Amino acid sequence: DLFTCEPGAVDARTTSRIEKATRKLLTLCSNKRLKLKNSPPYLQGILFDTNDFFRRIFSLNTLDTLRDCPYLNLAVRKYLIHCRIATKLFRDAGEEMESEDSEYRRQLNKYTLVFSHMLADLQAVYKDGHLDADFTIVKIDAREFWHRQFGKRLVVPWSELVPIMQAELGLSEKEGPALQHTMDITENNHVSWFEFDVFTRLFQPWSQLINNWYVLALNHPAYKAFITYDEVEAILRHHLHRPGSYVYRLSCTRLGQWAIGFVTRAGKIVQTIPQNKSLYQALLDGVEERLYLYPDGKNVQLDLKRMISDAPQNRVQVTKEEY
Ligand SMILES: [Ca+2]
Repeated sequence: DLFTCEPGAVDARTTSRIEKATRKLLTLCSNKRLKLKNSPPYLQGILFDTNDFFRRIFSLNTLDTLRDCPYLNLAVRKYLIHCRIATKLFRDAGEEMESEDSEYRRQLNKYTLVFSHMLADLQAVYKDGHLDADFTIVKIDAREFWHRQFGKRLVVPWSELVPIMQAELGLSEKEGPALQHTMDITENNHVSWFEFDVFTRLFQPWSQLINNWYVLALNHPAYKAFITYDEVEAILRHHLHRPGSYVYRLSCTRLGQWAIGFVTRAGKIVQTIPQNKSLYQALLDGVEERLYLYPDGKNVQLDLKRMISDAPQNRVQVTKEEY
């Protein structure tokens, strides 16, 4: 496969290769013809920042120190490959790339989301440009799990993680691909400690981790995945006459945290990032405080506890073709 942790990608020419791939792509997405907006995820800024952050790592560490790092070799390979794919996407239908609604541009907006994740992942694993050898996964149960299964390893292949999550967390095989879509956000067939940290912060509490994921990310009408602040507002404007309408979303600038948009009792649209509170609990309290009543403006009342109680049986009835 293409994405591997073995040494060979980190050497004295790595930053040259990273810079050549980066400007090759910065020249492409520099058409003022392209209506590319600054709104995050901002592809040009990410590309600039990522090239800059690799240069920082190679200026702060000798090759002897970087050469054999499983994470850094993976991240270099993924970046160079992702630049290659994105560059080829620009080539194919150069004019159509101007078509804001084209399949080409929707693939591009998807590719810049991945770029954004890759940078946030690199900046966590190599915090301040040095290997954070004593990384701290935030949620205590996820931290103990990673330590007990993997010790101080930075990153593990998806295929090694899957049997452990089956045995310890009750994942079934058929759910694997859907799970990888949510957890392997850098899309490199591995899960770094930071991706695992992001996922376990999102779908806490640990004791219901997979069921929370199945309900909150696969079966809740309010979930809008990675959309922008403006997109949330555009949704909710349809529902100003319906106080308690709400959606929630993931934020590419705040991995591992949710944002919730709702219509207040006065008709205002409000977007918050719940402080120090899980999405599960934020939804429970918002129903109890009568803030979050109509998921996506729809006239259905969700008993979230009941949905999580019911999720083991419901997960059984979903077949392999439905995923
Ligand atoms: Ca990954």
